[PDB]
Amino acid sequence: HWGYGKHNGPEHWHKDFPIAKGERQSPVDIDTHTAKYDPSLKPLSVSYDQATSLRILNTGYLFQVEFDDSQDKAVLKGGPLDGTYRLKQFHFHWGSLDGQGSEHTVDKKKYAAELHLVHWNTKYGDYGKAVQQPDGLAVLGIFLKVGSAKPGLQKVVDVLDSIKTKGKSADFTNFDPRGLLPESLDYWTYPGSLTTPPLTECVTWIVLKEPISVSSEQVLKFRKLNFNGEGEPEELMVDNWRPAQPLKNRQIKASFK
Ligand SMILES: Cc1cc(C)nc(Sc2c(F)c(F)c(S(N)(=O)=O)c(F)c2F)n1
Ligand code: NA
Ligand SMILES: [Zn+2]
Repeated sequence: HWGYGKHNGPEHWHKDFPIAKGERQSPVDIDTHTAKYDPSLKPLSVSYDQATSLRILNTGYLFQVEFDDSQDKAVLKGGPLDGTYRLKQFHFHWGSLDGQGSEHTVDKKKYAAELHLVHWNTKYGDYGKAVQQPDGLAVLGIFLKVGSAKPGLQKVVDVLDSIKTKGKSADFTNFDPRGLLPESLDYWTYPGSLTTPPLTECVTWIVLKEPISVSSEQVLKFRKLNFNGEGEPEELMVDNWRPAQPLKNRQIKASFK
């Protein structure tokens, strides 16, 4: 099965998932000089006031925090988006070293980690139908740099020891994802894909320009997770990022400056 190692990592995925070599793959390098300012884009509307977190899960490839998306609670709209996208979950990708870990890059700069807030287009009724559609998902991407602690991240960090291994979950209620947002909602946007198998080309990417700051100690706790299941040889969950893929004809649009 797929993973991040030499044997089953990103350069192998195309054999099971040929769309890996498709025309709208993610992530990409954001060339800030060739991104076009688009004065017709709207400010992002992030309405997370009624978000209902439920659970945190080690999937074997990352960890994710899941939300109750059975009603229009937390939603993303505006920006490049037509209609309303409902928050389903967030997760992170990160490095073995502070110098790497993000999936998107900015002028080839890698960040220590990248947060993905995943939302589905409510015109498609649920997530499983939305992922079959070319405008099914909107993923809000936020870079993490190592510096000051992010207080809003600590509740996540502190629960990771209870989900060390693949398939472990824990109750994770009353978590407010607004605590993970930077001050500015200036962004880049482009059409792309899931960054893990099945690599479906169903994502409108919205990548915030301003990274959030996390402490070295917070990210080191991400690196103590395990890709393996309990009772199996320990493989640290690090470097679970896909590298930049070819932009091909696509244009990246900037909301700013
Ligand atoms: C592959 C898969 C299967 C299922 C059932 N949910 C998901 S949710 C999800 C996910 F885990 C991800 F890593 C991504 S990502 N990196 O943001 O493209 C995603 F969009 C998602 F929508 N992903
Ligand atoms: Na409900
Ligand atoms: Zn992701």
